[PDB]
Amino acid sequence: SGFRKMAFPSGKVEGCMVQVTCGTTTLNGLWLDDVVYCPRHVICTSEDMLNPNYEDLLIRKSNHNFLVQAGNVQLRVIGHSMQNCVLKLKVDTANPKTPKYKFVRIQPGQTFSVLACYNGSPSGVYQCAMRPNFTIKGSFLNGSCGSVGFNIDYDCVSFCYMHHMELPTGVHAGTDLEGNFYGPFVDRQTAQAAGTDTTITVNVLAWLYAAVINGDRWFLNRFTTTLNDFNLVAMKYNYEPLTQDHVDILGPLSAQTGIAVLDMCASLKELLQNGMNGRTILGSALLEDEFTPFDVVRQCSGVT
Amino acid sequence: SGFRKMAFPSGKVEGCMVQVTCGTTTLNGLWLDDVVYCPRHVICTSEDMLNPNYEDLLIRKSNHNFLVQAGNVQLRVIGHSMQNCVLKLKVDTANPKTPKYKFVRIQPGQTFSVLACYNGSPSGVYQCAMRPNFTIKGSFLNGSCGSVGFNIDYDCVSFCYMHHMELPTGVHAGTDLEGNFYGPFVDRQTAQAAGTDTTITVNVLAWLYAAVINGDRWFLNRFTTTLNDFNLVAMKYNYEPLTQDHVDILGPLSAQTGIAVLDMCASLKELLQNGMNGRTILGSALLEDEFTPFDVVRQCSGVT
Ligand SMILES: Cc1ccncc1NC(=O)CN(C)S(=O)(=O)c1cccc2cccnc12
Ligand SMILES: Cc1ccncc1NC(=O)CN(C)S(=O)(=O)c1cccc2cccnc12
Repeated sequence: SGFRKMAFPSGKVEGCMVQVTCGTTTLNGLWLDDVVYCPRHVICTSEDMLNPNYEDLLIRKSNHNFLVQAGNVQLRVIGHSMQNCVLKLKVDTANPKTPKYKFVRIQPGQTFSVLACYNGSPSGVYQCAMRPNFTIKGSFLNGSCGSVGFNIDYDCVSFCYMHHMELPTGVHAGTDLEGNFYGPFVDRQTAQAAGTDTTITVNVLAWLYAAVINGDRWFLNRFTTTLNDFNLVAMKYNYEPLTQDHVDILGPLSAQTGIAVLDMCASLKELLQNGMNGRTILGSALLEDEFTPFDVVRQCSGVT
Repeated sequence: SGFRKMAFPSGKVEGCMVQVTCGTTTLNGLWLDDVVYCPRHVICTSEDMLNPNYEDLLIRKSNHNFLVQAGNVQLRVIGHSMQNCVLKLKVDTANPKTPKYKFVRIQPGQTFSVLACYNGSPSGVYQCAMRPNFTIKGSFLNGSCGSVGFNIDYDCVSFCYMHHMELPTGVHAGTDLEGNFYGPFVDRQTAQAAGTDTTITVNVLAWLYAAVINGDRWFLNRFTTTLNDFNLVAMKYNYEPLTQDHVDILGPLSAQTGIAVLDMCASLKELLQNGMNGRTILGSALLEDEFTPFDVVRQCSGVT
């Protein structure tokens, strides 16, 4: 029993973190096979952050200008290329600690773990979700760029995020490992305001199922609703619309608890309309939305 | 910017997790040097959980009865002994991945990371605090016993907790790595009710400092208080008494933000008396107490 915001074990990813320096800028790189992936803004000075022409800036850079250090040993850069907003630095040595891996682009509502790093060194690990406005609410300081987000399926690490920037509102933006930003964000210091940060309805329902499994049942009511009725309330509260795909995905949780998905929707509807009344659910006074139905099943079953 | 509940990178601890089986019971062990540490209840059957005589039960066990598996390879047990509530299984091979380590016994209010494991395999990592009633609010299922809590200081892992049990209220109890339980708990299935789970006042204040550093300032008021006045309110709300030692420990946060500790106490006092009014602090609708002043400085400065 107990339900915690849990990150994947980070060891497999720690074995991939390296430091990349270009001129005066130092950030993190991800070393998989003989390639080091890092944000392309490593080539920029803070003076040219307003409107960088990455292609032009890259022309002035050679392999020897990218300093890659894995622990206290230097890696030899034998090639460099830009793919969207990431640089791929080909090194002469394959990372001996390269785990089985995939590059995936996640959808909003999907959760992942972040290994926050500075100077190629891991500082901590936390669990995130890709927000519906394509930002992440992380914990990143200057030097953390190049830190990655990932999920693990037994021994295969699926890398889904690379940290690139902080927006003026303190929220974060980044790319997948092909260098494509999530959302409309760009690696420029310019007016980039995030859209509505709506609540991930399917994740809240999964977390309400976790609460029932762990003994927190006070919010369960005598009501039911329909997808259409629920969604009228969800729109009113800036919650994402719930679809039949979401209902189906909650099927195993519904089956384990014996609580129909639409009955849990009615419980959630009453929580939205009435509030918590000073009560808590799984030690929280707000409805948590950074647990997917897959995370709930995984944590409640002990998947290793 | 951003402030997250962050665990230490778990790699150094993943390299220590092993599976220990004695008869029909399987749990986790911690392999450091040529010793495997695990809860002594691995020798018990669920049938004798009410009143186990560990010394007598251990007499019927020999080295070959403890099956220790590190990955998919078996370790040879050449000795076994009981130290308080842990078994120390001497193996013939020193763990080649043994990090620099210490065994520490923490005080209530101190935080640590837990690497939840099943069958010697890591499933996830989360951050905990030793509660003032000596329980932890973890996430542990059957098979998770022997999972450890730790802190990391650069390259030295300080092991502070080993999971042993779940109380009927769904809270957790365990020992330090010398096998001494935190609090009055025993490794028996008996009436063991936890005391008052008071709030760790010094940690809440540290977290209010983190909120100010990260832009959440709405709760700052025009008031101050004294330690004695604050403590009258703290007792009323089941908050731990704040001492001059706590005030001193918050000195660096006070210095960085320019907000006197007693002024932050008055802000906290008003939050206790008035509530949040539907507002949030660092994405939370309740006052978080599982960040120490050291965790706040570490996360806000990027210690690796
Ligand atoms: C500070 C911080 C905190 C947390 N997470 C990410 C960051 N960094 C950033 O957001 C990066 N910026 C300072 S930036 O202005 O977006 C930028 C754009 C383009 C080229 C650049 C070259 C060098 C430095 N910056 C550049
Ligand atoms: C189930 C669970 C979930 C989360 N975290 C810890 C647990 N286990 C427990 O609490 C362990 N118990 C089932 S127990 O009753 O306290 C116990 C005491 C003594 C000897 C025993 C031998 C074998 C199994 N149990 C024994």
